[PDB]
Amino acid sequence: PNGSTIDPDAATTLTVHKCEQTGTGNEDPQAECKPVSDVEFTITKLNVDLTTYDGWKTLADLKGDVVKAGALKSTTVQKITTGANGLASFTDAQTEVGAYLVSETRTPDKVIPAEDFVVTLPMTNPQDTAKWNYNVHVYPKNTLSGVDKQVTDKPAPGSGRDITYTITTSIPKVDYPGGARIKRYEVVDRLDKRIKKEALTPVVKIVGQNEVTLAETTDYTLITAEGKDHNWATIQLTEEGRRKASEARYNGNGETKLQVTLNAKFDAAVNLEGDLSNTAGLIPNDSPNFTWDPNNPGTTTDIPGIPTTPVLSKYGKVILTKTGTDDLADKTKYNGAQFQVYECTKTASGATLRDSDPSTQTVDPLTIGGEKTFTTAGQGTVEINYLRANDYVNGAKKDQLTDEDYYCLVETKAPEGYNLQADPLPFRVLAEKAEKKAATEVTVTDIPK
Ligand SMILES: [Ca+2]
Ligand SMILES: [Ca+2]
Ligand SMILES: [Ca+2]
Ligand SMILES: [Ca+2]
Repeated sequence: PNGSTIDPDAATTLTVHKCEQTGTGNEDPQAECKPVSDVEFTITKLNVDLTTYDGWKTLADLKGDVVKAGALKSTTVQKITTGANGLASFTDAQTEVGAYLVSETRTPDKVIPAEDFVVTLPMTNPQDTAKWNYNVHVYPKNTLSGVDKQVTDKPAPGSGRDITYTITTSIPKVDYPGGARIKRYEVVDRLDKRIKKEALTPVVKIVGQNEVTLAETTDYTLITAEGKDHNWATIQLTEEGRRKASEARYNGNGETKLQVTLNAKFDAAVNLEGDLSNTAGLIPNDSPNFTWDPNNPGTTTDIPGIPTTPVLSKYGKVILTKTGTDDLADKTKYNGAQFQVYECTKTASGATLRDSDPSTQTVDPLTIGGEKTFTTAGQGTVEINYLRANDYVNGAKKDQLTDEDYYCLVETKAPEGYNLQADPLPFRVLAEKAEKKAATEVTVTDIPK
């Protein structure tokens, strides 16, 4: 057959590449693609004859409207489910010369669906416009740009202080002016049981170009529940909240998102040693595979819906040992020394203490586990429980550290027979110790009188 015109009896294939993150028709060997298995694609042949100019003209007239293409659907349908390599490889047995509507028709809960799209077999090869390409490769786009969770714990160096979580989730684009509405939209947070689930004081916004704040009851309701190994908080948009979201996204773009702020609170003496992990998930539609019931998590442990990566806060124990240049074997002589703790900047002359509460003129020490003063006892020791790692803050490792990234002990009362210190004493709590619940061991040496 002639190479320049369409061969009605040509063998064809259609290969859909399903990737976690996201069109020439040619295979693109990298092409960064983390393949996604177990996703079903359905192709439906359209009622256009691509062996005729009129068939191509019908497609052109759609001006890329995929919903209008749906009006051309035949009853000729084929399906394939991706394997480990994320490919849905429709064969020559499954495809013929013509146009197809391609839709992702089964999607594991955690996976973002592809957008529907139309493909032709063959395509004119843009890399060689003298060729008809009968073996088409397509890399579909995600319908949602992402879901993300952040933590702000820079304000919480001492354990038990407030931590803020911010969850930001894509909103599906639906045909708002046509009457289409998101039918279900829930943001679920899997809460560590150390957080007070009854005191989250949520704030919900639609962010992007021009942000708005949504109203509880009117636009959403917060539903919390006890769980097995965690507790649970769901922000569930109401009919009006869903309407606002549907509209905002339609008039906006992919970066028009819901933003949920949760204000996590603790008992002051909370045992935060180690990692405090938080994860959220998005349920973006009313598909029956999302069986989450915000009021009945039952024994669920995995986050429902499309998950964020977890975010961590890391708090460590400090064990302070008090001694002296006299090195007495009777360690009880080093009891009764008192200390307070600050964030500080190490300097050539010691350290500059940072005021823990800038609202007042007095330079205040940190409140750590509800306490400000730590007194040696026993064998001249005291535990300071617990301090957030200096090198892990706001949900990320601080790759580079500076002299600003310190805590300081200040000796506020010397043990009997000893001097106070000349300077504050800088130290760090490192994530490598805190995340393993390993103590940070600091020795303070006193000068005898
Ligand atoms: Ca065929
Ligand atoms: Ca499910
Ligand atoms: Ca000094
Ligand atoms: Ca102050």
